[PDB]
Amino acid sequence: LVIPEKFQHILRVLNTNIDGRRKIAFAITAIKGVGRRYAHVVLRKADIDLTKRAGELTEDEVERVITIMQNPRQYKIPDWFLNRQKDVKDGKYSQVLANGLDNKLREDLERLKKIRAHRGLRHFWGLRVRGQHTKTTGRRGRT
Amino acid sequence: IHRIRITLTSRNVKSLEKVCADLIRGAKEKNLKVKGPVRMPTKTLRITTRKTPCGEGSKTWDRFQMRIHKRLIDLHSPSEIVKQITSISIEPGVEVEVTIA
Amino acid sequence: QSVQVFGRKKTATAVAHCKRGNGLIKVNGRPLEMIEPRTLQYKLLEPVLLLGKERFAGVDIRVRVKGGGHVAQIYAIRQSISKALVAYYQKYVDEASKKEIKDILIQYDRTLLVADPRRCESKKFGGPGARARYQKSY
Amino acid sequence: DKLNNLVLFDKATYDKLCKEVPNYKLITPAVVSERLKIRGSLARAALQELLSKGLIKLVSKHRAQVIYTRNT
Amino acid sequence: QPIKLARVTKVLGRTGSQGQCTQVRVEFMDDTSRSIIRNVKGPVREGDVLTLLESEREARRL
Amino acid sequence: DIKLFGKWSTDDVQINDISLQDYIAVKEKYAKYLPHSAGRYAAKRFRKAQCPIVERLTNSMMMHGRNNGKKLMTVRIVKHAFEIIHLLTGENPLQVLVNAIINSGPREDSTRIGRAGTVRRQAVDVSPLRRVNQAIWLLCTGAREAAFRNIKTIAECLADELINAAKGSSNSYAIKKKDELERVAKSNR
Amino acid sequence: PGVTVKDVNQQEFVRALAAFLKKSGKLKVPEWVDTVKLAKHKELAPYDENWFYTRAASTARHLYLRGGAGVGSMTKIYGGRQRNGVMPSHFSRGSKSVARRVLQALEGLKMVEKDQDGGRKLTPQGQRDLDRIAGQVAAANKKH
RNA sequence: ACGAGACUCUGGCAUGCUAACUAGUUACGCGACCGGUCGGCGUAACUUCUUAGAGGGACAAGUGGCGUUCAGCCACCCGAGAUUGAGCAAUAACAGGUCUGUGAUGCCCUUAGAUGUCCGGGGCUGCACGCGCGCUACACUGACUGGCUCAGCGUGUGCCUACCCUACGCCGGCAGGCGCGGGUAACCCGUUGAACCCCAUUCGUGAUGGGGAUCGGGGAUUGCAAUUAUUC
Repeated sequence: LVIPEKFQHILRVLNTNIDGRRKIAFAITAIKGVGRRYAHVVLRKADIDLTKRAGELTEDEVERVITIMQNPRQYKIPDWFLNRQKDVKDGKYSQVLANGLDNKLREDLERLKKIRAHRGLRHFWGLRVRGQHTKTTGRRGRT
Repeated sequence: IHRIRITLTSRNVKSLEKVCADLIRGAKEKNLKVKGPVRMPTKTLRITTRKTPCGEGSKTWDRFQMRIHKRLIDLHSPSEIVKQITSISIEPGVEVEVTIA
Repeated sequence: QSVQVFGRKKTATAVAHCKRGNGLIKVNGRPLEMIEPRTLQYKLLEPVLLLGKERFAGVDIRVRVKGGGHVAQIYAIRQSISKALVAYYQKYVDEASKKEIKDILIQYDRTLLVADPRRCESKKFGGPGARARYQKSY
Repeated sequence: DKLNNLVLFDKATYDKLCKEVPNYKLITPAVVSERLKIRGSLARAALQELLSKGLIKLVSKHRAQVIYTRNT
Repeated sequence: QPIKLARVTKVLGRTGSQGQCTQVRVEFMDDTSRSIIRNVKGPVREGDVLTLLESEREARRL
Repeated sequence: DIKLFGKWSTDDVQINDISLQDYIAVKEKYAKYLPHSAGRYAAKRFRKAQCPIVERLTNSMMMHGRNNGKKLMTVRIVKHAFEIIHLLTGENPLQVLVNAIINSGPREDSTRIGRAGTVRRQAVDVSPLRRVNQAIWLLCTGAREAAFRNIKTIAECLADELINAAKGSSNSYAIKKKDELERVAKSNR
Repeated sequence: PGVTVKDVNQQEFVRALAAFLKKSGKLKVPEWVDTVKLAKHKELAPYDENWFYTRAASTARHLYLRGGAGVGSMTKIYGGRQRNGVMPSHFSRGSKSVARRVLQALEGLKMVEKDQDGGRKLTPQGQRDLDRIAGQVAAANKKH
C-alpha cells in the first residue's frame, strides 16, 4: 500500500551509499565486516517481518537492528560466526558500522608490510599468499 | 561340526567347473546329501596402465582384466568323510578351502 | 506367488507379484498414482486408462521396482504392469481377451511389453564419452 | 543510476489492477509487471493478493509460472 | 506463377558440391503427361507431395 | 478416445495442406497422454517421421548449456504456454500449432547449383520433412531469443511466438525467417 | 478403518506432521533455529525457521520408510551438492550434530527413539497417531 | 598364404536346464474396520526378479522392389535383437620416443666427489611474457531451508606400515577426538537414501545471493614440522 509519511529513497546506516529500492538484508550487505548470512541471522533474530522492504517499516526496527549489530555478544550470537576474534596484538571486540574494523583489519596488513616479512612483502608486491598459484595473474594491466 | 563349507576359488572357469563336477561325483559315490554348487558373482579386477614406458605418443591405455570365480558347497558330514571327499581328485588352478559352518 | 513376468527399462527392472483380488494396484508401499514426479504420472497411468479400469478390477498386482534414475524406474512399472496383466489373462482366463489387450497395447505402443535393449555404452580412453574425444591443437 | 521499476503498491499500481486486468485473459506476472512498470516480485504479490481476495481461480504455479482463468 | 503441387515418382540421385541436392522425378496430378526432374533439399522420401509455386525452372539432367 | 495431456482433443485438427501431412502426426494412432516417450525414431529412416508432431516439438525444446537433456522440463514448459495459448485464443492448441507449422515450413530455398558449383546458390524445393525440421528449429530458437535478455520468463515466448507463427505476425521468428528463405530462393534463380 | 503412512502424498503429509509437532510442544524446544548453516555443503541462509520441527518430521518419515536409520545415516539422507568454489561440485554429508540433536529431541518422547544395539523401535502411541494424521490428510482434502 | 573376416570378452532374449538362510520370491503370532501398508513384520507355494554355469538364439532367414537378373542394397509384417562396443590386428618401415628400468647394454669417472653411503636448505609452487588441455559463468529454461522418491561400475580390515571402508551413540554451528566394533566381503558400510522432480510465503535485469585472492582472522589429522603455505 501507499504510506503517507516518511518514505526514504537513500537509506543510510553509517556513511554508506546504499539503495533504498533494495530489499532488506539485500542492501545492508554493504558493511565491510558483516553481511549476507550474518545480516539474515541478525534480522531474523531481531524479529522483523522479512516480507516487507526497507522503506515500509518503522524506525524502531532499524534502531534495534543496529543495536543488535553493534552488540553481537549481548544478544546471543556466538564467538565463532564473526570476523574480529582474537588475533595479533590484542583481541578485537565489537563490530561497528562500515569500515570501523575493516580499517582495523587493514592496519594489521600495513603492519605486515612495514615489518619486512616474506608473507608481508608478498602482500605488498600484490602476490596473494593463502595458496594462490601464479601463472596467468598480473598479465592484463600490469605496470 | 555337522555343517561343513567347501570354498572353491578359481580364476579359470574350466578348472573350477571340472573340480566342482569331481566333488559332486565324489559326493555321489557315497550317498551324501549335497546342496547344489552355489556360484557367487565373479570379481573383475580391471586395472588400466599406460602402454608406452615413456610419455611419447597418443593416449594408449592397456586395460588388463583378471576374473575371479567363487563356488560354495554346504554339506552335512563328519570331518573324516569330508576330508576323504576333498582329496580324491583335483586339478591345478583351483584353490579349495574347508571351513566350519 | 507371482505371475513370473518381470519388466525392464535401462538398468531398472520391475516385477508384478500377482494374486486374485479386485484390481487394487500398489507400487512399493504406494498405489499407482501417488508416484512423486507428477509429470511422469501420465506415463504410469498409460495402461490403466489405455485399456480401461474394468480390466484392472479382478486382479491384485504389486509392482516392485529396483533400478537407477526416476524415469528409468518408470517404463518398468508400466511395462511390468501391462505384461503382468497380459500374462495373468493368458495363463488363467483365456487368450481372446488376452489377445485383444495385447493387440491394444502393441498398437498404442509396440514397446509396451518388450524391453528396450539400449544400454549405456562404455567409455574409451582419450575421450570423456563413448564417442567424444579429447580436444587437441594442430 | 539504477533502472527504476516500482517496488511499492502505488497509485499506478492501484490503478487498473482489479477492474481492467480481468478483462484480459493473459494474466501472468510478467505481463502485469510490463503493463504497470513494476518488478516481477510486486506483480506476483499483487496476483497473490487478488487470489486471496477470492476473485479469480488458480490453475497452477510452480515458482513464478502462475495461471489465472476467468469465469465470464 | 500458378500454384500446382507435384508428387515424387522416382528418386534419381544426389547432386551438389557436398551432395545435398536430390534429383527426383516429380509429376503434376493434373495430366500425368509431364514428369520433370527437380532438385530438392533435405531428407526426401518416395511418394510425398512437393508444393510448387514455381515450375518454369528445371533440374540439370541428361 | 486418446487426448493429449487431459483435455486437448485430436479430432478438431485438420491439415488442409496435402504437402506436409504424413510428417505431421496428431490425429492418427500416434495419440498419447504425455509428450515424453523417448522411442527409437532417431535410429533409422522411414521411422523418424512416425514420431508425433507434439513429441518432436517437445523433443527439440531443450538446447544450449545445461538446458539440454531436460525433457521433463520441456514437458512442464509445454503444458505451460499451451494452457497460455488456449486461454489467449480459446482455440484448440494442436490446430494452432499445425497452422504455425504450415505457415512456417519453407517451401523452396537455395543449395548448390545442380550438378556442381559453389560460387553462388541455386533455388530448389525444400522437402516436407526438412521443412518441418526447420519450422520447429525456428520456433524454438525464436522463443529462446525472445526470452533472452527479457523481463518475461519462459512459457511466454513459446506461446506468443507460436501464436504469431499461426497468425503470421512479423514478431514471429519462424514465419519471418520463412519469408526470408523464400526471398533468398527468389533472389537466387 | 485404517490408513498407513506410505499411501499419503508426502508433501502435505510432512506439512501436517510439522504442524502437529508445533502444536504438541512435547519435544525439547530447539535452541538453535537460525544460528547455524545446517548442512556443511550449504553456505546460504535457512528460511523456514522451522527446520528443527520439519527436520524432526523428516527424520520420523525416514525411519518409518526405513526402520533403523540414525545419525551417520541421517547425514546420508540430508547430504547434498557442495559447490567447492572455482572447482566443480561434489557430494557433502550434512551436519551430524544437527541430526543428532534432532534424534535426541525425538528420543524417548514416545513416537520414535534409537537404541544402542541397532534398529529402531516404534511405540503404539506414535504409530497410531501418525497413521491417524496420514488418514486425516488423505480423507480431509485429498480424498473424498 | 598373411591382413580383413572368422576369433574372444562384452550389450541385449530364453519363465527351457544344472540351483543357491553370503539373494529374494513364497512361510504370519496389531489382521490397527465388520478385503487391504511391511525393508512400521504387529519377532515348509521355491529360483521369478539377483547370481555368467552348460546349451539355445540371428542366418539377410520370409515377403516386396532394384540389381550382370549374380554378388548384394533398400522397405516390411515377424522377432529380444535385422549394424552393441571393444581386444587382437599383415608386408615393410621412421635415424619417432625411451640409456631417467638393471651386468640387458658397446665408450669417459682410476691420484681421498666411486654415486656402491649421502642432503640442514631451497628448483620446475616465484617472473615484462606468448601458448595447450579443462573447470566455474554467461539467466530469469537461472535460483535464495530443500521438505519426498533410486541405482551403476567398483573399492575396502596389511607381513615391508596405526598407514582401509566404516555401521551406531558422546563431545561442538566446525574441521576432529572416544567407545563397542560390522566387514578378509552377494555376510558390514549398502536396500550404496547425492545429481534431479516439487512449492495455496520471500531473488527481479543489479554487478549482483548467476559469481571468487569473497583481501583478513577463527581450524587442525594414533604421521617432521602447510613457507608464494597443492590438506582444511
